[PDB]
Amino acid sequence: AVYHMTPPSGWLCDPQRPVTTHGAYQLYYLHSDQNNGPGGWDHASTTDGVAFTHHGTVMPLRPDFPVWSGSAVVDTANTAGFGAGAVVALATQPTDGVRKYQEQYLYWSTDGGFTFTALPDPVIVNTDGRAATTPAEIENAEWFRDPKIHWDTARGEWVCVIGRLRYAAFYTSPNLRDWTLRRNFDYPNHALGGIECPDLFEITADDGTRHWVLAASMDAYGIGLPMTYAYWTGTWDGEQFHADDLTPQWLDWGWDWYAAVTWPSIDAPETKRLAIAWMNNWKYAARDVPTDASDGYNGQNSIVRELRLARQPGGWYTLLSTPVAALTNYVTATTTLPDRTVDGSAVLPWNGRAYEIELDIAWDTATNVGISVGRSPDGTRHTNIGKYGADLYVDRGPSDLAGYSLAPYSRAAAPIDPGARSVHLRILVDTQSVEVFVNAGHTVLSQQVHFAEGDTGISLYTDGGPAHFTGIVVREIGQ
Repeated sequence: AVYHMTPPSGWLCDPQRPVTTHGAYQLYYLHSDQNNGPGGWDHASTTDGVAFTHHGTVMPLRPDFPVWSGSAVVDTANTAGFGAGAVVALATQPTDGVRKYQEQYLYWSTDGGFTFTALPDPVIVNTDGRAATTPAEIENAEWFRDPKIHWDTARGEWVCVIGRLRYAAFYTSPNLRDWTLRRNFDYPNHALGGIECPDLFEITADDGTRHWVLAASMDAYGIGLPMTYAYWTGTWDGEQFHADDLTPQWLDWGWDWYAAVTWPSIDAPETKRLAIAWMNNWKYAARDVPTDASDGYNGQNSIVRELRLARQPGGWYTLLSTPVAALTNYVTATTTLPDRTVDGSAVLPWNGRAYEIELDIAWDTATNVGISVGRSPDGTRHTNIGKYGADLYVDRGPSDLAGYSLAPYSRAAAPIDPGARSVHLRILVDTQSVEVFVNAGHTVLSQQVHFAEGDTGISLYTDGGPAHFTGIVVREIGQ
């Protein structure tokens, strides 16, 4: 991966909310020496959100006691008592290696998040886990993970969201040590997924309005929806969360954008947030990847994106995504290509593996229009990105690699007005991925793709009529 974070070695997993210390973002992420084996928290830092420096394990694996996802924050006011500015983190661990006993342990750092000390006793106990007898009780107790911390400015206290089976629990606290159970949050459609790696934050929209956002990673494949990150705008009164609408919105429509986490940006903390996710899916996450045998590692995170909340007609709010701005500093070359009209297909006189391409497509009668990325000269391999009916799709099927097929999860799709007769696309291509930002960023599709060394071409295609391809710009990304 040219411009995507990858662990120096081993198996990569869930990222954790980054903290802002020593003039940089300290990102933490789950790591294991074996693909999908026991693991802990590894530490990495970045000053621009694109390039990372790895620092190794921070919250280690221990005999029958892995460390799972949670969140970290900096206790600026020393409310916890571990020192002003201390970095505090809560992470789920299976006490005694028992699943139904999974609970929240607190770890802290007084060196800016580079070394942590563990707090022996869980700060939030899975009590019902001990009382679980029936298969149902046991299932419930076995889903009490991923605490996400947040400082409630209005109430002046800490609020914590924890993932549960098809619902989310909340706790308040004045010092990160003593928590008080609050009202759970339920949603009507359980075929949606059951709250894993929940997120909780406040953000100001473009109209100056303040809003709360509750989100989590889901798995709505069954009802034709994404297995990514869904969110509910609303409020937190300090005891319960009220969603403006019970049907959540989605942040990504591709296959690989799981366990996403968000954090405040330094230059505009309340207005602009950053986000990163694990470019993987559990349908195949555990399997072997090309990079396993060539560099002894499995997994990469997505490009870091910038988030902003925009008002919509009717007085409701939605998020917009865009590649982190700093990515532009890694552009080593800019190639523009003549506008052109194509009816059927055409190959572009350009080749590369790590770049960013932007373009506009306009058509009339054409029923299908698109661009093929990662095209091999033999013409057999390529990932297609185009517009069909009411779909802005990304099909990696023709890019399935022998011995590492992603089938049957090939065609991803985001909604787009069926009446649209033109679209703008910004596509990020790297050696093991393709990320698509459609138009102004309301829809994004992130997907892992096992490209072969020779998959370097780009081609244009249409069906049912000619299309006008304009504003073609290709910026190659280096390091």
